[PDB]
Amino acid sequence: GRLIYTAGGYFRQSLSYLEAYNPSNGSWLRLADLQVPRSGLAGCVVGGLLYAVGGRNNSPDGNTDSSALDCYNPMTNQWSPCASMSVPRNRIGVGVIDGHIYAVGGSHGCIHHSSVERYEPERDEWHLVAPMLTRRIGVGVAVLNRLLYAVGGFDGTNRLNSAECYYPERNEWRMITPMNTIRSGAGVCVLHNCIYAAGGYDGQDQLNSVERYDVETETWTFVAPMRHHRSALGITVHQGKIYVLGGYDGHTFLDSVECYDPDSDTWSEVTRMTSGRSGVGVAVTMEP
Ligand SMILES: O=C(O)CN(c1cccc(-n2ncc(C(=O)O)c2C2CC2)c1)S(=O)(=O)c1ccccc1
Repeated sequence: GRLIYTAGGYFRQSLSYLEAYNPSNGSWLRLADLQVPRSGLAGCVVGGLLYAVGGRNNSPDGNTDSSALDCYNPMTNQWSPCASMSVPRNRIGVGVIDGHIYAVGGSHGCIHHSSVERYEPERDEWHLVAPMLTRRIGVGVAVLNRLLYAVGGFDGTNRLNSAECYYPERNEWRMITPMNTIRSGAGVCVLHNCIYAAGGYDGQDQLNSVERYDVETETWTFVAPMRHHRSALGITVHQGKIYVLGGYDGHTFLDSVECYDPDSDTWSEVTRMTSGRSGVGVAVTMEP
């Protein structure tokens, strides 16, 4: 569609913001708040509807991991609850295949999930599928050619450079080539025939480097780095360019939004969020 939606996130506490950015004119709209604050969620779109999945509500009076699935309709500017997942999943990743939402990994307290489940909007039902070979929280998830990829994360002991791919007709996960960088809390997306991994935390520093996996060659190659180091960033694709939103650079919760042009291999700053934040969910759909 036409707008980049950012939902939730964190600054001092988990946030309820829903704000939509219009690349064609630089404007930001503040829309209906989430019913429950959440950071560490993921966003996706199915059938023009925006979905917010998992996360946690970190507040002064609690830390509650979320199993929730909530649906925002831009025509109504209203959120509606959907069926909840089998388990809470903070620091989640999600991907959409053939109209179904895959929820991957994430945490529930000290439980680091390898489990994966699939939502069918037409039935308002979740079902578990085969689990990953690795437990992954802060996991980047992307879909390319109707295969599901889980990239990096944290397994409960180590941050990971490993990645793996889910083959739905076989209900099976297989490792792919590992990245050249350990990345947890990175932004992962697909552009053309490559899976991009931008930023994240490597155990020592937040990262500005960006690398992409070419599914034809099975190799990871670095591209131009972002202007800002960032972990727990939001990421999406809009008209053939990658947009990264917010995150944490080790000093500040960023309001910076950067845009990658793959033809020129350059990043530029395109706008600022209305306030700095990390751990947002991001997706693109029609204006409301
Ligand atoms: O949930 C939480 O603990 C916090 N948030 C969050 C959200 C998504 C992913 C990750 N994440 N997962 C594994 C690692 C890992 O350090 O290896 C991480 C972090 C990002 C590198 C965490 S946050 O509120 O947005 C937030 C982010 C940064 C600073 C303060 C708060």
